[PDB]
Amino acid sequence: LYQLLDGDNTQKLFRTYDGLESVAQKLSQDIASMRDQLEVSEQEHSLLLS
Amino acid sequence: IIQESQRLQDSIQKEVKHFSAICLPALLKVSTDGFNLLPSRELSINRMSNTHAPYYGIFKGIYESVRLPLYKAPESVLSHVADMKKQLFFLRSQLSSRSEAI
Amino acid sequence: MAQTLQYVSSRLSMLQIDEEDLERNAQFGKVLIELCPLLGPNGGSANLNRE
Amino acid sequence: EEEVKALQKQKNLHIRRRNKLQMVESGNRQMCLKSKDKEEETGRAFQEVL
Amino acid sequence: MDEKSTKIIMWLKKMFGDKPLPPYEVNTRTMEILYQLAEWNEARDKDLSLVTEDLKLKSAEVKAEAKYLQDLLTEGLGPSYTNLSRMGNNYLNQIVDSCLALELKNSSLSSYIPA
Amino acid sequence: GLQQCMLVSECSRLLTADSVPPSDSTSILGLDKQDLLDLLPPNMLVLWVRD
Amino acid sequence: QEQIQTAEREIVGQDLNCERAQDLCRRSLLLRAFNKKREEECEALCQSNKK
Repeated sequence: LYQLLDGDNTQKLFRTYDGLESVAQKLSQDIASMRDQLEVSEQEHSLLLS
Repeated sequence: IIQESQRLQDSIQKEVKHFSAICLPALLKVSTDGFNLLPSRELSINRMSNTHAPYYGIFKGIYESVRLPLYKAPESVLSHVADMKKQLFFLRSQLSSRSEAI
Repeated sequence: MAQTLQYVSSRLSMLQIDEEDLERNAQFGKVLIELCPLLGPNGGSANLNRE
Repeated sequence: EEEVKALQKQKNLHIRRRNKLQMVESGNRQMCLKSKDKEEETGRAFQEVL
Repeated sequence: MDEKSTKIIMWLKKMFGDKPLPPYEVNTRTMEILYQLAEWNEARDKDLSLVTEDLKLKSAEVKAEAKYLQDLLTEGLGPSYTNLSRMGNNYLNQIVDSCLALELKNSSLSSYIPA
Repeated sequence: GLQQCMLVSECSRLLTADSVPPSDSTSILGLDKQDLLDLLPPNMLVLWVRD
Repeated sequence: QEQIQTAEREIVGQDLNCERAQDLCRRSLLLRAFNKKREEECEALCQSNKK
């Protein structure tokens, strides 16, 4: 689950459970932030069209 | 006789006090490969779903973070996170397309 | 060409492919059609999807 | 008008399911109050064994 | 440019195996599309491999727990719990198949109702 | 009768390291599966509960 | 839908109280078996003291 979330990129000698929850929260925030950026891009495109 | 009698003094009350501190589910052993008896509490299905596991509070925070409902199968967790990563990659492509079109 | 684009976009929905990209690169369009059965509908390898 | 009909049907379904959940919850809460009396009875039987 | 080109040629060799690589028009745009496809496939194949190996582990754990529950019910209730009527066994199968369709943790109303 | 049969079978499984040879396994409270079988209802009551 | 999710949380909270009552029943059965075994050992020591 940690490998699925953070990839192989972090050579963290120790994986923690707080670290697992943090990377899970980050995936959820990255999806939310990309939806918000897409919605801003839709508004900009709608304003250009108008 | 005095020495061995002193060892056995309050024996029942010593054992009962130690027994009171034990987690009964930790005694329940299961065999996955026929040879290795593991405590049922060490099975990943139970660590992730059992309300009496010490890790239950941590896996609850992970499920809320990934928006996985608590009624779902614990084996569905990695497949759900893999589909969330697929969704993130799709939204990245979509934003790149739309920014190039603008 | 439109049918080729529609087939590739249905199986590889993550690929931004324009109709101009296939018109200028007709042999590249054949490579994408040959890749479409080797890639599952999810972008993962067809063998890994069977397993 | 189809959407209003669909939402009316969904509203009626949620009203019925909520009433059922409240019946289950009320039955369960009455079972749980009695299961607390049971936890006190078994807690007394456990003190008797001690 | 040379690193992306080597990664694409390596990936295409891995995907086509012993099939001869079809000739194609090698330009900036076709190499960019193939590079994105190769990165996406490598990432997806890693994620799929991790899921497949966890499903193998979970299959062994669920089998171990199934045996525990079967033997517990056999010791407590005797072989009587397996001797259900044709309708009792149809009702049992419908609860099981409904809970499998919904991917439930267990057969409780607390899991079925939210799902 | 049903509650007692289930409790004895559950507790019997908490004591049984079924695969460890009997000479070397310290049991909890020094209890064996036999010590719990004595707390089971009369065999007539067990058969009647099962039926 | 908020009313439904609130009542669903209350149902899941009740399942947790039933497992505690069962843990007390298992402990009380094991401690009864233990008391019986310690009465038998006490009866053996009483016979040795009479001698």
